[PDB]
Amino acid sequence: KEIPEVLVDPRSRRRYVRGRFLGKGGFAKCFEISDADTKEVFAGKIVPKSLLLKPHQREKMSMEISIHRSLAHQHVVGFHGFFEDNDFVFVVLELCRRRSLLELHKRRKALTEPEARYYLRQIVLGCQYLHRNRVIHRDLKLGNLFLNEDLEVKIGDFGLATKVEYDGERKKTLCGTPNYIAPEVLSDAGHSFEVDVWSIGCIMYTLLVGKPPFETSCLKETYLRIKKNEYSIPKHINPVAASLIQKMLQTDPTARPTINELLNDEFFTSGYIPARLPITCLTIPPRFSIAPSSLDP
Amino acid sequence: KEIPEVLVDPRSRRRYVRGRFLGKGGFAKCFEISDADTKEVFAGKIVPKSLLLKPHQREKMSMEISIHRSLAHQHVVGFHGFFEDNDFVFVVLELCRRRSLLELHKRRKALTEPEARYYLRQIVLGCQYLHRNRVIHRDLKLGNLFLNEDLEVKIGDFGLATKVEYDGERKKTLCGTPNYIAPEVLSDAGHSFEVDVWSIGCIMYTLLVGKPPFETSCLKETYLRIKKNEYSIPKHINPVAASLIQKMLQTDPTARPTINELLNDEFFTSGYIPARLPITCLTIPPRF
Ligand SMILES: CCN1C(=O)C(/C=N/c2ccnc(N(C)C3CCN(C)CC3)c2)=[SH]C/1=C(/C#N)C(=O)NCC(F)(F)F
Ligand SMILES: CCN1C(=O)C(/C=N/c2ccnc(N(C)C3CCN(C)CC3)c2)=[SH]C/1=C(/C#N)C(=O)NCC(F)(F)F
Ligand SMILES: [Cl-]
Repeated sequence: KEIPEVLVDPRSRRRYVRGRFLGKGGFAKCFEISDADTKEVFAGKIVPKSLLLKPHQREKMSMEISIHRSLAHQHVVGFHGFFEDNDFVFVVLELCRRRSLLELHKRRKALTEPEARYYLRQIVLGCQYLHRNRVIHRDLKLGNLFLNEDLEVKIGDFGLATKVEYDGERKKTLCGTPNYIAPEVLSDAGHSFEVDVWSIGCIMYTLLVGKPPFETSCLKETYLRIKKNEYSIPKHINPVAASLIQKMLQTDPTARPTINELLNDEFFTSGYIPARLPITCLTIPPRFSIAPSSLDP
Repeated sequence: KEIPEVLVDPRSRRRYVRGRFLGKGGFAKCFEISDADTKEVFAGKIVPKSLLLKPHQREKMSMEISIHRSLAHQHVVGFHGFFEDNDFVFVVLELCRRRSLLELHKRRKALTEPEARYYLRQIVLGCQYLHRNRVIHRDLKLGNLFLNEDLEVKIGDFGLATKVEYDGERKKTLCGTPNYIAPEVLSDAGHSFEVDVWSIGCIMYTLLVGKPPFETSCLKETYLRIKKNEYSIPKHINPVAASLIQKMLQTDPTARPTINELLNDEFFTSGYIPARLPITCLTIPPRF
């Protein structure tokens, strides 16, 4: 079933011209799209209804839209609306012209500590906004941490996200497999907000070390390592960073920092955070003083 | 830890007394040092191994030394040897007692055309030697164009330099951000020898105009201007100089002069090149 060259909203009468193909994942494909009248450019997520027949997939797509449309934050992908033809669901999102932390990681490998700190602070602020609105994302990974023109982080892909109905509620059901499986998800013990802190721990490790903490060549060994909390931080990682990784990557979810305590860690409060990163940082390491000072042009 | 007052080579048994502090950049500090027996004076580059733990920094330091120690040219900083303690790497270099073209530019701003020509010829001869030995410097800037007692140019800081392994190899990986970002570096398209001609174009512009070609108050606008080749040569620049700048500052690396063609431009062949510059030219415009 071919995807229309022009997307028409049956209700609001708005129409979009399908531009550049941006990427695909699971049931979904994503394109650059532009309004006819305003000429404003967005990201168009496009899902065939042929893949939404299995009732677990209908509820997945439904839940993503329900959660995402309720969110508005500087560090969360803007949600502009959704509509549907007889063959497709169309979701209009904020375009992020600098791809994702996944492409950055593939190109650069290990970032400098100030770059890691710059991105992680924004990831933490976004997740703090989610948790305050009782949303667990449950699938934070480099691939759904998008970058706009100015290299601001935008959290997207709410496909596994869930709303906590009361503070204290633990969930078991997932409609898919998260990239970073927290130990309480692997063990099916019930999970809450702490799974997001686990994934941010995995992300922090990956950005600073240049490889994932647990991932091996085979899933059996990966999952045994997560179960037994078997990972190693290289000697070259600065003690304060190493310390914060150890706090987040603990088997006991209750021993992990809350998202509010994460933001207040010595890593963030006492580490150099650049106000901006130059665009060259997508491809080449920037240069920083041993201890930078705001008392210098 | 603290830096030793005397530097001892464990192998060659040579020993150096740490003199005046000359300057620092990134992980490195530089001092004036003197031999015990000859009393010959050198520049001592001194890097803590504490900063070389990250394996990308170890290989950076390693590659700089590997490339630099293979070079010997009158317009390249002399490399006299290296050794290491348990806490430090020590590199013994040719001393350049008159700092760099950066300090000259800050004091003088726009140079006279014959001064610009004098420095650029030496920069081009140095780079011609590098390219012939399959070395791309990739970070030529006023700050690593050092001046000796006689204001002869010495190219140093091979920290971003790479050796071309085979004919038509294009490079992508840089272990740092060059001062002058060539458009093929910004776009991550792959680069070779032509990035050095781009940087020499930017240097020529800066020396003659007194400001950099692309640099603005915000890096976003600077990088958009490099991408779109947006720069302006003031009317007061002599046409032959203006023409040579335009040849070097082209988006297409293949459209730029090679380092060998650079030397043969009318700018060099038909312009007055002083045999030497008097020491006053560090602070006041000379008479010609
Ligand atoms: C947040 C909205 N969003 C974007 O803004 C995206 C933009 N990605 C970019 C940005 C700039 N360039 C590229 N390219 C790959 C270019 C292709 C042409 N080429 C010559 C240069 C690169 C891709 S992807 C996206 C998604 C979302 N949500 C999303 O991919 N979601 C997962 C899915 F699709 F599986 F559902
Ligand atoms: C080529 C060898 N070499 C020198 O010969 C250098 C000599 N610089 C001079 C000559 C004469 N006077 C002065 N000063 C006036 C001083 C400036 C500062 N200030 C506080 C005291 C005095 C500094 S610096 C150098 C370097 C090299 N290589 C180098 O700076 N490399 C980059 C680095 F270090 F960051 F790694
Ligand atoms: Cl992992």
